[PDB]
Amino acid sequence: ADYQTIYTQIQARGPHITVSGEWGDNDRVGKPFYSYWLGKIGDAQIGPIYLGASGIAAFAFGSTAILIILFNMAAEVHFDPLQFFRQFFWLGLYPPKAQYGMGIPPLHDGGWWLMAGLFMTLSLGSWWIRVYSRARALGLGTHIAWNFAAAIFFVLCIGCIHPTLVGSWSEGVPFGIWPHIDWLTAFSIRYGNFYYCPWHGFSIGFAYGCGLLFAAHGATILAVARFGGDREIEQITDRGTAVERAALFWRWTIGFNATIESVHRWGWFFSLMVMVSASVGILLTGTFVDNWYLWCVKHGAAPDYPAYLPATPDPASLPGAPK
Amino acid sequence: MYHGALAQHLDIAQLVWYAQWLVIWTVVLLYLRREDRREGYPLVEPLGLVKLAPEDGQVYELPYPKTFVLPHGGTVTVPRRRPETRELKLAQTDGFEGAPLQPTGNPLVDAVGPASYAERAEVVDATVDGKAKIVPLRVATDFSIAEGDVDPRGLPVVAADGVEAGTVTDLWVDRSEHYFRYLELSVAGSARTALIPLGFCDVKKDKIVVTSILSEQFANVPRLQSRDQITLREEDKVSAYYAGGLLYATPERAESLL
Amino acid sequence: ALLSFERKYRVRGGTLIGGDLFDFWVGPYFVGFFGVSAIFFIFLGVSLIGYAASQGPTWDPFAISINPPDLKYGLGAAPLLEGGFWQAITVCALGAFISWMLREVEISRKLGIGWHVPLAFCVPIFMFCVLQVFRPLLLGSWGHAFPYGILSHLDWVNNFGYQYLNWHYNPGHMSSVSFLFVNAMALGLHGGLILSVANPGDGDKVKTAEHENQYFRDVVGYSIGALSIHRLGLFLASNIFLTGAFGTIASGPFWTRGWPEWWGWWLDIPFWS
Amino acid sequence: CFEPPPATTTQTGFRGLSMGEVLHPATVKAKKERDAQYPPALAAVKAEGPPVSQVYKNVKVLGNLTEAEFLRTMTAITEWVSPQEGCTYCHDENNLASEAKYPYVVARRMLEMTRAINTNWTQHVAQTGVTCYTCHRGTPLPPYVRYLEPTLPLNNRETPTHVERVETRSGYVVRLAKYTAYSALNYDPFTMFLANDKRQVRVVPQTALPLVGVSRGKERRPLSDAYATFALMMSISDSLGTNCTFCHNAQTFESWGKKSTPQRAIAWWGIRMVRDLNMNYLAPLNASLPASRLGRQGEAPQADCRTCHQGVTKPLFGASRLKDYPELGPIK
Ligand code: BCB
Ligand code: BCB
Ligand code: BCB
Ligand code: BCB
Ligand SMILES: C/C=C1/c2cc3[nH]c4c(c3C)C(=O)[C@H](C(=O)OC)c4c3nc(cc4[nH]c(cc(n2)[C@@H]1C)c(C(C)=O)c4C)[C@@H](C)[C@@H]3CCC(=O)OC/C=C(\C)CCC[C@H](C)CCC[C@H](C)CCCC(C)C
Ligand SMILES: C/C=C1/c2cc3[nH]c4c(c3C)C(=O)[C@H](C(=O)OC)c4c3nc(cc4[nH]c(cc(n2)[C@@H]1C)c(C(C)=O)c4C)[C@@H](C)[C@@H]3CCC(=O)OC/C=C(\C)CCC[C@H](C)CCC[C@H](C)CCCC(C)C
Ligand code: HEM
Ligand code: HEM
Ligand code: HEM
Ligand code: HEM
Ligand SMILES: CC(C)=CCC/C(C)=C/C=C/C(C)=C/C=C/C(C)=C/C=C\C=C(C)\C=C\C=C(/C)CC/C=C(\C)CCCC(C)C
Ligand SMILES: COC1=C(OC)C(=O)C(C/C=C(\C)CCC=C(C)C)=C(C)C1=O
Ligand SMILES: [Fe+2]
Repeated sequence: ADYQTIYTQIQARGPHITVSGEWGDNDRVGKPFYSYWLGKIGDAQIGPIYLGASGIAAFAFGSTAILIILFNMAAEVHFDPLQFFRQFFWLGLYPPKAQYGMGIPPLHDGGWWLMAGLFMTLSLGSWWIRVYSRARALGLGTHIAWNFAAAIFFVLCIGCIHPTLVGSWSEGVPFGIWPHIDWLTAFSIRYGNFYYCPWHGFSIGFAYGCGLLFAAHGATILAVARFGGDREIEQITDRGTAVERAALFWRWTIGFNATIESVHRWGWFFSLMVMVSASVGILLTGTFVDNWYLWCVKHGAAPDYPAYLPATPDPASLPGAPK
Repeated sequence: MYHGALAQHLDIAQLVWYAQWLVIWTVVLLYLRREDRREGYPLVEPLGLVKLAPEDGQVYELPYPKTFVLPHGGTVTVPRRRPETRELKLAQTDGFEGAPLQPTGNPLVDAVGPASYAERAEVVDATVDGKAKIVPLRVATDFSIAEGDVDPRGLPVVAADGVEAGTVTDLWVDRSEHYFRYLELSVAGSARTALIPLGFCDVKKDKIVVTSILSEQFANVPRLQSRDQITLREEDKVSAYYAGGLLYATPERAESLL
Repeated sequence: ALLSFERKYRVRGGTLIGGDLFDFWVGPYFVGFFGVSAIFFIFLGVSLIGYAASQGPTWDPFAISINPPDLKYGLGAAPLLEGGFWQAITVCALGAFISWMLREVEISRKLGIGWHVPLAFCVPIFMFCVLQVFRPLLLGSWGHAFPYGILSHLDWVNNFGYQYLNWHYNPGHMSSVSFLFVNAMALGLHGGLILSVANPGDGDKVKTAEHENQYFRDVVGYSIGALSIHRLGLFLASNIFLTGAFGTIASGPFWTRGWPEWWGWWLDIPFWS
Repeated sequence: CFEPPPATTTQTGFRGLSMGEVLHPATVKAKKERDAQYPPALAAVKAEGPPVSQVYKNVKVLGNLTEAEFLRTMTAITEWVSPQEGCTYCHDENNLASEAKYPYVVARRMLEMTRAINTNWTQHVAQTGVTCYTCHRGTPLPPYVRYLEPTLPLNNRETPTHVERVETRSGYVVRLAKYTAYSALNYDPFTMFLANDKRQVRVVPQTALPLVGVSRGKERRPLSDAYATFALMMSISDSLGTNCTFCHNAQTFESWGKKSTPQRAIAWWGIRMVRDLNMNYLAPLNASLPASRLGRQGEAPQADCRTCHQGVTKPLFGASRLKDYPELGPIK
């Protein structure tokens, strides 16, 4: 067996290295230290970490959102500390229960939620700049920043843009562990079953597809760690037996194959599209489609099944039904 | 009236579904599938007595060449014609195109099958600052074994056939990633060292156990040109040698397990 | 027909069973014994699917559905049209899945590489079994499994979920989802990093292993390293099902109430009730 | 925190849709046994003689009964509601026609309500009918009632912890969660839906595309209506000890016909029945009850799905005394 693919048998210790940025080198704060147990399944050195303006900004806005949320949650168990720790998951910070339209809601009915919502956004923006800048400082392409951008956009979509598109803040995602979860059902229910939204189908496809792809990629690279498959950059500029063998595994199995670079593109594409497909799905919901199941029905896509228990008329529609 | 309705029965989301599909196949076929062809193309085959055409499909499926400008100097352009020129000791076992090749000599040394290497650069891999990357700890003196792990220097290496085959002399570290990649051993009864990639080693407290090959076959492990340096292509020869053991170390190994 | 580097690898040997009999390629495909079996079940399974689909009322692809038997048929054999087809197609699926798996082992053996891919492929097969075989066994009828249809299998997922009131509070599901989301994020991160180092833009030099490490150390204070992100990726991926398997198995054989209520074990500690 | 095999399962939809009930057999056995405490019918008496309208002084509702019949009913009424208390819970010990004690006049209104359900709400209660036992279960205060606030424990025969006490503001989210099957849904479906007929339970659109003029801005129902409807359904499910697929094919919650079971139509009538009981019988009783009965807003305790069903899809597993005590309806 190759135990190296399971864990690092003999860890190497050596001097801390620093690749110099086009700026910010003096913002790397902290002394590297080394975990021996971490060393067994990853690199042993934790820290240093770059500080920097964008990052500090992100930290500051993010922490303000958290204070707004935690403070409203704390109010909900009436500032009882033990009931706070007990009911945490159930605690939430909500949007307009009431229809204010796009009216700025009172602090008590969604005011605080738009606040936290706003600061969280600035937090995501600041962080994005950090993620984009660090690449440029280090002389790298910006592929990560752009994959991140799609993810943030998706949040914006369920957070702001959809609620704005239909004209109601009431539709936004609450903050809280069970609350943001309950929203998923409320939103699905209101819009006629998200299983029947084509773009939810695409998203899941790409999501499952990432599981498929990272299992197959990760496993492919462990399978050729013996030949230095893990050194992907140099297998790109100078193809070696690692990626030849990896490529042939996949050719002999499925009939076609990637290269060691292009598979990271398929990977990147599939990740990106989870969020991109999701965003379209949301932009279409409310704006142009009210009932996704009914929409499918309209277009002929829906399965239908026999009654098993007898078919039940709507009592409401009975002649001489109450209301 | 409805938000979204375009016409007779056409609505927005319905058009977007078609657009979505289109975008996905464009990117997949016209882009991703061509990026998949920067290595190993054009496909090779036998040939014909008379043939004087570019073969359109071989132009169509390829991407435009891209050029990497390499960190310490040079360029690589892909796709390019990397032909396999070097001769192979294999014989076709049947007449039909799909049939496997058989080695005609010793596949371990002839480097065929599992024992093949890529025609990698005869260049020493380099750290970011320009030094040699994979070097023995005799050379990488600022590196050490983490406290708690076995120091394998001194231990015997025990081949698949149970026989002690040498003594670990050194570990080669990757000073770009801080990670051991080979053991160096004094081959028993030869006046030589062998490297062996750490994935082929079972590191015990009292012995390193190497299952790929029998004690005899360490003899013909690929040789390095320098002693404190290893090229990208040498790494491939050394590694491939033991990978070849897994199929070829003994006669049984190429045949069905069950 | 051959990649430019391919001929030197196409050697005999590596088979699990069969030996030289099926040791050969059709086109790019390695065949082998299990290539032979894989194709037999695919053919079987697909023929069944067509015959079944023809007996039913639709040839619209989204609408076609081949469903398991009623609960009353228990774990017995059901009339072909009342879930008999479904039972057949399921044996065919398993045969194909597992043959696909073993065929990968023979290709791995021949290439002298780790068996990791066939191994990793066992996880999705395992989850197929939990849903279609194990859980229906524990509950006592084949009727609990999911139907074979593009859209109809979503209606089963839907109803199964709401059988337990809110499936989102299922702790096995929570773990599963988390792994789904982390994995998608990591694959984006990993693809992006490699592309960014190999493709910096303009005429910049391709960067290095030490840049990969530096970038994440800056961004998040840690870099797991090149071999180890592939290990992590396989782990996060596999734990999508390995943890999910539990939440699925538990619903019915081991918990019959809504999933929210399960959390009572926390909420209802008497110290704070 | 888990329940061992086997599970009892039923099918409520076409095969392969995963619709049906999922019962733990011990829990079902436990409710079975509790509902088994339903006292048997008192042996029938013969209608000898004069309607008690002649015979007695202050009989309004049951005046058509002969004496033995009437007292038969009074004995039953006593074993259902106030067994531990005997006749005098409602009667002046020395004057049977005395309305002195409130249980009297409440019992009088309850005899009217009980005849109402059995005569006018046959769409729901059918030929099973209800009796005083259905709600009361042998105690004057029925075990499962609803105020205009959430309260705990749901069975009021259990005595609260501090936090459960409605006065404890930090126990609210729990009071509410435990009313909606442990969800965090920040709504009380009782006061929203069941106390009256002000709100509309249906929230899902019945057109594929958004109708122009109901789909933007303040024209729109807020999304919070979807959480309320969901909460009402968590509540109903737990009230009946069942799951959604007892009533819906989750493919389309909003459709009927093949997409709904018979039990959903019945439940529709139950919603209607419950609102009626609440608006026209139970809520008025705040006029007639001690302050000790009334909630923090001065409301009388009222009925939801639980009050009768108490965690069973049919109350007392379908037991009836309707043939045995026709006084109680259906009133021809
Ligand atoms: C417990 C939950 C489950 C679930 C939940 C689920 C949801 C909620 C959704 C899907 C979706 C999809 N599912 Mg289902 N699913 C599918 C297949 C499918 C696809 C129709 C589609 C896209 C999936 C994807 O791209 O993954 C990644 C894999 C990739 C990218 C590689 C390509 C695979 C290829 C697209 C598969 C196509 C299969 C064809 C139907 C062929 C069928 C056999 C033919 C040859 C006879 C299979 C084959 C199986 C089996 C055998 O286990 C399965 C099991 C399950 N799905 C579970 C029961 N699935 C999505 C959909 O759009 O539904 C229609 C979606 O919304
Ligand atoms: C009953 C309800 C249902 C539902 C409702 C639902 C909704 C309402 C939505 C989805 C959506 C999606 N669903 Mg569906 N769903 C899914 C899977 C999925 C995803 C593929 C996709 C969401 C994309 C995502 O990754 O978000 C997770 C990723 C996120 C949230 C991005 C985060 C990025 C961000 C930058 C990170 C920031 C972190 C910071 C630390 C911030 C912290 C700051 C502090 C201050 C707070 C599966 C696989 C199934 C199955 C198997 O049943 C299913 C069933 C159902 N879903 C039910 C039918 N689903 C979405 C969609 O695709 O719409 C079409 C959508 O909106
Ligand atoms: C449309 C669908 C939605 C959805 C659906 C959803 C479901 C259905 C479920 C969750 C779940 C969860 N969600 Mg929700 N979600 C959450 C957050 C959460 C968590 C409470 C939990 C698990 C998170 C996770 O594993 O992600 C992945 C985690 C990541 C990517 C971790 C990042 C790792 C990292 C790179 C390591 C960093 C290194 C260190 C900093 C190093 C330190 C050393 C230094 C300092 C020197 C956030 C913060 C947000 C947004 C966008 O702000 C969000 C949006 C949404 N969720 C959408 C509304 N969510 C699960 C749950 O538990 O529900 C209760 C669950 O079941
Ligand atoms: C209303 C009901 C809901 C529901 C009900 C549900 C159920 C009932 C189950 C899940 C499960 C799962 N859900 Mg939930 N879910 C999920 C995500 C997920 C997955 C992580 C997880 C595993 C899926 C699976 O089993 O695939 C299975 C996929 C398989 C078996 C694929 C097999 C592939 C096979 C090996 C090969 C197939 C080959 C093809 C035929 C080949 C075709 C050849 C062609 C291409 C050439 C999210 C992220 C969300 C959101 C955002 O809300 C969500 C919402 C919901 N889930 C709803 C609340 N979910 C499962 C779980 O584990 O939860 C505990 C589960 O059982
Ligand atoms: C399909 C692809 C996807 C995708 C992609 C990508 N995702 C990325 C990137 C890409 C490519 C990045 O490059 C970026 C990153 O950097 O990675 C290293 C990132 C990220 N994805 C995160 C979370 C995540 N991704 C999710 C989903 C998807 N991602 C989808 C699936 C989910 C889901 C699943 O729920 C989650 C939860 C974060 C880890 C990270 C942002 C951090 C942030 O935005 O900073 C925001 C900053 C703050 C909140 C600062 C405040 C924090 C402190 C501790 C608060 C302390 C307060 C206290 C009260 C007081 C303290 C006082 C003090 C003095 C002591
Ligand atoms: C946690 C890790 C995961 C993971 C991992 C890995 N995944 C792998 C590998 C690894 C590592 C491979 O090595 C192997 C491969 O070769 O990759 C290219 C593979 C593969 N993953 C496929 C599909 C896929 N992976 C999914 C999920 C995950 N993968 C999870 C996420 C999903 C989901 C989520 O729905 C799908 C649909 C195939 C493309 C491929 C098998 C080909 C096959 O088996 O050929 C043999 C079979 C056929 C060509 C057809 C057989 C038809 C039968 C007889 C009749 C059909 C019946 C069927 C039940 C009907 C369904 C109808 C209805 C539901 C619609
Ligand atoms: C216990 C077995 C019991 C007896 C005995 C009893 C008797 C009784 C009689 C004879 C009357 C008629 C007296 C008159 O002239 O008005 C009567 C009327 C009513 N009762 Fe009674 N009663 C017994 C028990 C109970 C209990 C436990 C209650 C309260 C729940 C109750 C109530 C009433 C009511 C109301 C009436 C009038 C009924 C009407 O038709 O208007 N009784 N009782
Ligand atoms: C059946 C004919 C019947 C009788 C009799 C009866 C009596 C009754 C009394 C005596 C009270 C007052 C109790 C008190 O001490 O305050 C009372 C109160 C309530 N009831 Fe009742 N009841 C009869 C029937 C029914 C039925 C069928 C239901 C449920 C649909 C029901 C419910 C209630 C509720 C709620 C109250 C209010 C709270 C309270 O005062 O305890 N009863 N009932
Ligand atoms: C189980 C937790 C559950 C869910 C989810 C659910 C949802 C639901 C929705 C979305 C509606 C709205 C339909 C529309 O907008 O047209 C709805 C309506 C009704 N339900 Fe339901 N339902 C769940 C569970 C149950 C159960 C267990 C039953 C039957 C006892 C039931 C019944 C009904 C009825 C009746 C309605 C209509 C309400 C009215 O017309 O006033 N549901 N449900
Ligand atoms: C509260 C709005 C409520 C719901 C919901 C509800 C539902 C319901 C169903 C689904 C049935 C049918 C079950 C079946 O298997 O067919 C059913 C039956 C009866 N109900 Fe009910 N019910 C609700 C409320 C109430 C209330 C408040 C009472 C008691 C006054 C009550 C009573 C009954 C009775 C009796 C039946 C049984 C009829 C039978 O055929 O046995 N319900 N309910
Ligand atoms: C103000 C006006 C007029 C215009 C601007 C509109 C605007 C831009 C609004 C934005 C709204 C947005 C972005 C809303 C989005 C909300 C979403 C998607 C929220 C979803 C999930 C939230 C969840 C799960 C989290 C809730 C909070 C908690 C769990 C507590 C947080 C606790 C911590 C993070 C602990 C940190 C501890 C540390 C040591 C790691
Ligand atoms: C060769 O490629 C890669 C590495 O080698 C240098 C990494 O070190 C990392 C960074 C790994 C981190 C920050 C681990 C934390 C956890 C998660 C889930 C992202 C990534 C993404 C990568 O792709
Ligand atoms: Fe990689």
